Amino acid sequence: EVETFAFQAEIAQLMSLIINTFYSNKEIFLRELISNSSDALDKIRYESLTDPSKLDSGKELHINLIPNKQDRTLTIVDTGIGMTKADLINNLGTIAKSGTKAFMEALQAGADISMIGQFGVGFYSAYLVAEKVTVITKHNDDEQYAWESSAGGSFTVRTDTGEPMGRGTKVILHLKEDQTEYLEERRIKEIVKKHSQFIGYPITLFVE
Ligand SMILES: O=C(c1ccc(O)c(Sc2ccc3c(c2)OCCO3)c1)N1Cc2ccccc2C1
Repeated sequence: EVETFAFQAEIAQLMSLIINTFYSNKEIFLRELISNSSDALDKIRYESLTDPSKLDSGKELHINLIPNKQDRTLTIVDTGIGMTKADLINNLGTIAKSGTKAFMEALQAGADISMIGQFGVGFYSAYLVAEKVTVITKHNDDEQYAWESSAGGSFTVRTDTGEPMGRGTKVILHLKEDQTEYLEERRIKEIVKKHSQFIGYPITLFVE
């Protein structure tokens, strides 16, 4: 059973700008997603201090980068706090409306797309390199969900019957055909070293 939702108008406009604007410095998507993982890991660690049972779904706190040339996917997996259905369906888009307008206005004022994370909407930089983004996520006391969007104004949510994750978030980037450099070991390593050097969790770059 698949539910289809419309993006808020401001978010659809943001995704169209990210897809249509000429901007060569696309590699910033990876820093934004690793930062979101790091924040998610921070939060489950923080909450586990007053409720240790929140780590019953997994004590290890890490980030995995997994390229797959055959599927043309780059997957970023973390064991952070995960997202609820409400996070996916309504609540994150609500928060993102304010930051989106501010980011739009800053871009008109001379800001650069690489500043997107200062407005809380860095996730959408995934569309610099991906034609479709699939997000698998598991929050404690909620189901495992698959969120998915190829832009165009809509996204889907379904309960996910794939491999159980325990807890956390998996962002699957289905790369555009001219963006396969982000499947190369040397390129991913260069980007992580340049932009994600001080992340406070082990980042493992898988190879094939
Ligand atoms: O679970 C996550 C997570 C982890 C790694 C990521 O790259 C992303 S990207 C992303 C962002 C927004 C979305 C979306 C994907 O999909 C559809 C709805 O809104 C999210 N949390 C949870 C959590 C709690 C506190 C602070 C920061 C965070 C982040």
